[PDB]
Amino acid sequence: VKPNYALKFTLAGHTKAVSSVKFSPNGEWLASSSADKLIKIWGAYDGKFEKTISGHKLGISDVAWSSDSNLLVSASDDKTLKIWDVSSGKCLKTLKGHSNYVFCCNFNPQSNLIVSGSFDESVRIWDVKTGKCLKTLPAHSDPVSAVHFNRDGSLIVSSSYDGLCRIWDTASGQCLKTLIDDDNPPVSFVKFSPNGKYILAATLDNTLKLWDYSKGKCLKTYTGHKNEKYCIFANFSVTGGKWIVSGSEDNLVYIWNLQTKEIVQKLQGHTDVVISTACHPTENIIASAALENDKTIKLWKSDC
Ligand SMILES: CN1CCN(c2ccc([N+](=O)[O-])cc2Nc2nccc3ccccc23)CC1
Ligand SMILES: O=C(O)c1c(O)c(NS(=O)(=O)c2cc(Br)ccc2O)cc(C2CC2)c1F
Repeated sequence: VKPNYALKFTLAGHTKAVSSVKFSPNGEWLASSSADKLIKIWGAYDGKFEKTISGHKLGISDVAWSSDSNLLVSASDDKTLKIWDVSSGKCLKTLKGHSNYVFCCNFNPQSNLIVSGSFDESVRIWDVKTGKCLKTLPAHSDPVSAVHFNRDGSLIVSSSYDGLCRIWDTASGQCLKTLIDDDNPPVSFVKFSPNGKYILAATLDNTLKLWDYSKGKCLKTYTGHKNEKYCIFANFSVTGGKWIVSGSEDNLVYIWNLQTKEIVQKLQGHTDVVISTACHPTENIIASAALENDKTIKLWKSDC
């Protein structure tokens, strides 16, 4: 019926705003990125600091894991993405091509491709092995806030301040669908649902929406949080009860019932905007991260 997330660890170390936290697919690690130009690795279960990964010349907006939990990609204000070997901390490739800040990144399930989105209004598809750009998609007419592959990597979804969500065919780069609302507020986050059927989209009018993309119909709306300024990540919680999880500009983590849309928990503790949340792949564990009045990551655990 309702979760009971309680605070287990506060992870200190970043010296500026923390922008993104991600659990490794095998559940072992949490990776964090920050405006301090650093990536940090932490134990997912004991919160123990593991290592700092350094090399970007400016701040980092996003990080993402390969499917074997061995590689990381990061997206930076220095206009590059970097591919990292987590075990060695070494930069394997620097992905060059974007003409402005890179805001978002993800591997496909095979992890032979990386997708990125940028202030430069493009979505790029990269070959992991060579580090070369395979395709540049003229995806949007304002900064791209999020990019995500579906279950098998055959589709990409992108979101933008231009107010649009777009679905792309990975192999051809052609646009398969454009989702439009009405009053087109900036779309600040998007991701495919666990079953690949739906898309979860945030707009900067304090609203999360679950869309059936093949029918182009909104199925659920989640409200009550604050989101009018920052691109705040959202998640599906798949380990216990079926929840939607998001940060909020009132410094709280919000948790909603997937089907009824009622708020079932609000997690208090952070002292700045909670810009990023992540849900552990097997354990009812949430990671949250906040902006520069806070600079910490928090790990929470629920019985359901
Ligand atoms: C995981 N997310 C984090 C937010 N990302 C993002 C998206 C659009 C814009 N944009 O359009 O400006 C900026 C950012 N980055 C940051 N936004 C706010 C505060 C930040 C603080 C430090 C580093 C990056 C920050 C996308 C991926
Ligand atoms: O009762 C359900 O199992 C169910 C459902 O599984 C999906 N699929 S999902 O991909 O959003 C999803 C979300 C989560 Br959290 C976990 C798994 C998952 O598969 C959607 C809906 C309603 C909202 C439309 C459901 F009621």
